[PDB]
Amino acid sequence: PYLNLTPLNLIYTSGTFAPYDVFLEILVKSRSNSFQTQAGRDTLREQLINSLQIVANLNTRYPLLGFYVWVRNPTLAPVFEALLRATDTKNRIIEVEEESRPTTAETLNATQRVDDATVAIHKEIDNILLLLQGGTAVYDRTAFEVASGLSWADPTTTSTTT
Amino acid sequence: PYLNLTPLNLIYTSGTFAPYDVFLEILVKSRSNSFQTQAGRDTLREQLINSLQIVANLNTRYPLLGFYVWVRNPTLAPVFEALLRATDTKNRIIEVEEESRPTTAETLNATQRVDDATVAIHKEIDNILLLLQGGTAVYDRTAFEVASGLSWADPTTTSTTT
Amino acid sequence: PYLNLTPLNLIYTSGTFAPYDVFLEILVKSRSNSFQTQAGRDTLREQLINSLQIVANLNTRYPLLGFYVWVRNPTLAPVFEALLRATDTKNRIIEVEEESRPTTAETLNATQRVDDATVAIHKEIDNILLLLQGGTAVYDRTAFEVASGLSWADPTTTSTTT
Amino acid sequence: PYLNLTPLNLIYTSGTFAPYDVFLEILVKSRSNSFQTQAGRDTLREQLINSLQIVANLNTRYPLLGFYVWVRNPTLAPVFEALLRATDTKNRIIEVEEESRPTTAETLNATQRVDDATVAIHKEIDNILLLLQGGTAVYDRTAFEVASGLSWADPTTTSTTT
Amino acid sequence: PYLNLTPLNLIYTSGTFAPYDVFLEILVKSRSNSFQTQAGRDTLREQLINSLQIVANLNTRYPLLGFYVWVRNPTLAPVFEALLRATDTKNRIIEVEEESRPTTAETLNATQRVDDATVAIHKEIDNILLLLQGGTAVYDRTAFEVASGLSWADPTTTSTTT
Amino acid sequence: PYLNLTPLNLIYTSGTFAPYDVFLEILVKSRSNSFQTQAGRDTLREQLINSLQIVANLNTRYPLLGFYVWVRNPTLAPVFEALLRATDTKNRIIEVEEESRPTTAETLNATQRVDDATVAIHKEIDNILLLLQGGTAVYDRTAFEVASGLSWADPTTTSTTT
Amino acid sequence: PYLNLTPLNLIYTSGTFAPYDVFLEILVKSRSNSFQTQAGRDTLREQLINSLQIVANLNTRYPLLGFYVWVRNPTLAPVFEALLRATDTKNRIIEVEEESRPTTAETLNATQRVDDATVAIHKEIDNILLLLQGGTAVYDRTAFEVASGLSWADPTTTSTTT
Amino acid sequence: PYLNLTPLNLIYTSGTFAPYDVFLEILVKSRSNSFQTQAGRDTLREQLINSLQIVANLNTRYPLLGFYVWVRNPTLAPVFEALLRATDTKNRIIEVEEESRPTTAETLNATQRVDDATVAIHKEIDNILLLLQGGTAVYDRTAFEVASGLSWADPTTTSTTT
Amino acid sequence: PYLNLTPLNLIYTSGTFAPYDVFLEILVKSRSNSFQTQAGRDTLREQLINSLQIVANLNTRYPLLGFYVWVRNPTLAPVFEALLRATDTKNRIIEVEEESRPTTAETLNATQRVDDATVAIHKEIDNILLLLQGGTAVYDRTAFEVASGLSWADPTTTSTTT
Amino acid sequence: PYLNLTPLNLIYTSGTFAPYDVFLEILVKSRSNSFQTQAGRDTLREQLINSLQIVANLNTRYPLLGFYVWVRNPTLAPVFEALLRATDTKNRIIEVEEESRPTTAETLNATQRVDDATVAIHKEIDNILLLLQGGTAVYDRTAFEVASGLSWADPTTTSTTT
Repeated sequence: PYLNLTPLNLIYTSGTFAPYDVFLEILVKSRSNSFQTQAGRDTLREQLINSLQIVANLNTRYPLLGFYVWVRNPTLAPVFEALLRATDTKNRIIEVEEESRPTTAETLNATQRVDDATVAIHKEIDNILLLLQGGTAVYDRTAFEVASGLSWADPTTTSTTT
Repeated sequence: PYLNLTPLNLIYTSGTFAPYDVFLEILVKSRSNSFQTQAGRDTLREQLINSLQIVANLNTRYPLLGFYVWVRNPTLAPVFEALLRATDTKNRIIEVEEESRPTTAETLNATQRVDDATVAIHKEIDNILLLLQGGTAVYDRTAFEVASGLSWADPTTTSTTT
Repeated sequence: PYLNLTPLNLIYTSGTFAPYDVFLEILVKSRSNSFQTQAGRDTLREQLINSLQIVANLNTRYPLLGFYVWVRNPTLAPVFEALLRATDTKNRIIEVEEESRPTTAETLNATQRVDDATVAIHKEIDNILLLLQGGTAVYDRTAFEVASGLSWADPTTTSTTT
Repeated sequence: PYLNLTPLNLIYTSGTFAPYDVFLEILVKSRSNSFQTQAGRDTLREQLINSLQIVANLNTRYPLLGFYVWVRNPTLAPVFEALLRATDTKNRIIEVEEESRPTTAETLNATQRVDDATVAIHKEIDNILLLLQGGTAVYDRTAFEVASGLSWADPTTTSTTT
Repeated sequence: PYLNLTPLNLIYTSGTFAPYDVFLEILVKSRSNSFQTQAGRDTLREQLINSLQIVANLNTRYPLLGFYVWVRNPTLAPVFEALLRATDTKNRIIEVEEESRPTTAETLNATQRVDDATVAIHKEIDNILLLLQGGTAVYDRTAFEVASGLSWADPTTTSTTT
Repeated sequence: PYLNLTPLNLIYTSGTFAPYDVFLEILVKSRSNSFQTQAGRDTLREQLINSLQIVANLNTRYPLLGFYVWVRNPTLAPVFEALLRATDTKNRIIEVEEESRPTTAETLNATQRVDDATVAIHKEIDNILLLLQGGTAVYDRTAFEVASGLSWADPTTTSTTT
Repeated sequence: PYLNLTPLNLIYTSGTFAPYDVFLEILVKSRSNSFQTQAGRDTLREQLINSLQIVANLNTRYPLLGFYVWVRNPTLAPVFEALLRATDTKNRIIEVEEESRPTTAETLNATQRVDDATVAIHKEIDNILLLLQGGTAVYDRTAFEVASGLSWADPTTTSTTT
Repeated sequence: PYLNLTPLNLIYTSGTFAPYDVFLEILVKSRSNSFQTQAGRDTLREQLINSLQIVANLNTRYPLLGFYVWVRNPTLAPVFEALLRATDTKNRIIEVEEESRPTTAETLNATQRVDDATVAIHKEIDNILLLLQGGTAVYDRTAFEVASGLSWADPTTTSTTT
Repeated sequence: PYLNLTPLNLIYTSGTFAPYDVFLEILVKSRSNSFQTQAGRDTLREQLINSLQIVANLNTRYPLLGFYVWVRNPTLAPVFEALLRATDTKNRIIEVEEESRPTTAETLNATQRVDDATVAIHKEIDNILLLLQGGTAVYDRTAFEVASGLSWADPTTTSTTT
Repeated sequence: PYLNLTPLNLIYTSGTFAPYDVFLEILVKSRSNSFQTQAGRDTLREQLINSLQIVANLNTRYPLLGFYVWVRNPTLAPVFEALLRATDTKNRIIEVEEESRPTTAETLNATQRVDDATVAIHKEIDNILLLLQGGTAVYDRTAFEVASGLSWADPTTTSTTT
């Protein structure tokens, strides 16, 4: 039984991980569009939140030839956790009708701040395309149990050593 | 009978606790959306208030291999108790109709302050994603009775020691 | 006699459960239509309320090889309980006749708010298609009695152990 | 003779109670419809007022293995007593005929306020689906006589102890 | 008996799959029309929902030389699940008669927003024509049991190895 | 004596069933006409209500090689039970005579709403042609007693095992 | 002598009951027609009022292997008691003659409200087809005397125990 | 005995098939007329519903050199099943007499919507003339048992191999 | 047996191809008209979608002296896939009658945007008339198996070498 | 088996590559238009994102006579990754109608900033037309395994040396 130590373990054991090449290219070919559109920005999330879940938990273990990426991270974490938040604030206001209510930027929102939050998607992609472009967080399995400390139990020595 | 001492105990015995991995990921995959929408912000609460209830009370006890998180907390408490409040003030005003009443931000609310309270959800998630990313409040059971002081009664020594 | 403990048990014992793969696909192939139509939105309910009933009660028990889903839930509950409510508010007004009363959106309702509540069906489907896309609430049987605490009675040890 | 003490007792002895699982699911499978319709909202009442009557009175008593729910309650009461009132104000005006009088929302009521009172049914269901989702008011019998104080009379000690 | 592991398996075992070349061309030769028409947009669904069903379940298995596509997916899922929703909101209003009620876009809907939702069909087709244009989700069989983890049972070693 | 358990059994034992291929094609070759005509819509019912009766009751049993369809169903039920109702509301008004009273849609009904209820027959046929196009409700016999739970009595072990 | 206790008993002892499978299918194969017609709606009543009479009274008792349904009910009652009333208000006006008086919906009733009360029959059938589709009110006999409390008299212990 | 497997088989075994070249040309030389006329549109059905029946069932098999077309289909199905419905809604109103009641489109139907449903026949013919113009659904026999999975029984190996 | 490799092959093997000189001139002599007309724009599609189908599949191969064009393409693809979409959005509104409803561009659509989408047909023709005017995607056969990688099987060396 | 070393390799093995002459000329003959138009700028992406995918992965290798370009690059990367982002921010605002809402640059956006983002497409093309005009990133195959370090496995020495 791979284990979950003490006050430090009940973190990086859970959704601090999941894949590798997913978001990687899913950061280059995700720019194959636009971020503005309730399509681009918004829909992003899950293509990447469909990639960070309870893998390598206690009643199981971390991957032989199954190295992977990490979330909760001093390199990554504040970039991961950062992007998410600027690809979803770019309005909901389309004062349209039969004749679009012309007053969007004639007396209402801070309109241009859309033009500001337009890019924060385009952006955080390469900060992490790069931080991650150099082996950060990532590791085989041997380094999981290690860079977290969580000790695996069960003497599988005869036909499956430990 | 696990007990509830004196003027100090009738606190951390009740809803100062409940789970672990719930809100954790329920803080990462909760950002898998938007917070703006009466959906995102509002609905949040209970997904996390459905996780802080009368567990480990007097006429019962605190978990063998059942460690967990804590609310009333000098790290957590003022972040826990803080988030809740900024994911629910972002209006109720949709002066719409057949032609939306155009005057939302043409003479009425402080409109932009929505854009201010937009984020306080996105936000308090990582303050606690982090404070909690390092074993705070959390503990096995042995540390509950301890970090609260509440003494358990009943000599289960023969077949269930204490 | 599987049992129903004390003030905590008379909840998750009753309609906090029922199936698995039902609504799952009944969330993908339910979008095989439209939600607008008094057909789509409305009729939905029961296809999913015909899936959450007094199973695993006191005078009975929870399933050997019969794992299943859960309702009252900090992940699920506020999404389950949420969808239901936006697939049934999209009018009743069809001011028609021999010549349709033209005044639907010429002086009457907030018409566009139909266009707003149009989607809340399409929507809540994937929040839970996802929350549920990762094993939440769900469990074999061993975890029911557990994640609720309700202790089963009757020493079936000889030919049906416990 | 179970009794009814003094100025405090002539309350929680009467219709402050009745069942358990009734309204519970009768809150989930009651949303299996719509609340708008003079059907949904209105008809609700009794399905739940057919569940709060003179049980456990003076010339009788409160249930051995017969625990149940409570009305007059600092958790429940103002939610119980609250719902009832917003599932019955959504008009009576259907200015119809052979040609519907088109003027419903062209010069008459506050029409949209129907759209406001539409939901207060959908709503109060989960506030109490939840408050009640955690053992509130509820209790075996031993706790009735207690959390009210009403002392039971008659020494049934030989074959029915007290 | 191919199996369905634990809280993670009761997902990608069911309608997370079905075919390959179906929708592929059914995305190019589906544009051989128009999407506007209650024909185009609407009828689409099933031509593609008639392609994602309980294949490779527990009491059966996943295809020898039978590789195929996948739904619940961090690349695909939020594009799959996305398209469906914008090919079905483009009205129901054809205020016609003997003389068409001229007021469609003279005082009523947000008319142009049809012109907005006109294209979301044309659209999501290539996002996935592309994401899928490069081997995503897809896999032989060997990779199913793998990229899900679900372990197959039954020693068919003599004449059907495993 | 196949049996009828307790408060749950006195349902799916009775007219929750009957055949298979009946309505199936009786849904494709039933469209071999028109639904409008007091012929089409109306006459439908029984061709399908002549297919859902007390089969597999208590004092009898459910079919060896006799698998079949089901009514009361979270997939089917609200589609089955749904169709029936829109193939029978399309008037009774044929203000005809020697000279047809011309005023049908000149000052009377909501005429066009016939044109609305014209199709609800054509319609619900494929929702269930499809839901049912993938093995739903249906099952051999072994799964009846199961997916309902109703336990069969009588040890026919010698020459007819159980 | 089965008995009829005190102010509570002179209710559920009388026509709060009668059968089971009657109306059940008599709700599915009752839709095998139309509800509009002075036939459908009206004639309904008794097919179901010929199923709720003085059975299980005082000078008699409630059924050994004779479980059955119930009327006065917080689930059922307000649905039972509800249907009855909307299958009988759909006119009496057939201003016909040799030439039908054309003025039915040219200056007279609220004509369309027939089209409104057309369906309330079709309707209340499934609310109760469902509430009842899950064992509500229903019970063997043991639960009658119980869920009402009415105590049976007469020591039939030798050859007919009690 | 060719067989009919389990919950998946009792579909594509029955009227999901029948011929080839029938409707094909019966789609080109069917346009050799007009669709408007109660002749054209209406009479169509059976010329094509006289081509989709219980062929290749269980107690029989699927054609050696007898390849053919298919109905229930993600390409075809929603086009097949689609056409049928728009070649039969184009009225029944011919307010004629000795002098035709002139009021057809002077105050009555939505007249032009006939001109709309005029073409839906002309139409769906080529969508499927094309989808089908490229080998879809169709197959020899070897591919039936396959693309459905239904396993044939009976070792005809000596003089009729399998 | 020409083959279909692994996750990369199940793309460019299918409708990524078909002809050469078809659309080429079918781009010059297709401008021999007008694009505006429900004729020009709309009808285009298939003249070119009747030119991109399952040719060179697995159980077959790619053309000796049979070179041809390609769809899924970094030059072509986003131009191919692009044109299709702007030759089909130019209305459906011809508010005509006996006197054309004059209000087309007097209060309704964005009329001029027709004049905008008028040309997108005329247009995308030369982008690809040109990209394609220089040998792009195109290739003999030797380059298919190559620029895709899909390896052909079967040693036809004696009388048909490989 | 060409390999994927350790924390450094799980980068330049994946979409850090694909072609050569593609974008090259696809940078000169891409300027054969305009960049402004939702055509030019937007559609660009994929013509170049249809050129950077999982080629030379682990379970495969890098090209004999198959040299090619690279993305993740200190020359290229921040130019590649840069262009993409300025060919997609140039509005969505065409406040047009029957009379174009004249207020585009009369009180609304920062209009001229379109004129600023007009060119960033025209631009980044030559920075990389040049950086790339001199052999950067590019290399045969021998230099891939090298300038990344990823060691290839499998002694193909006899008939395919290594």
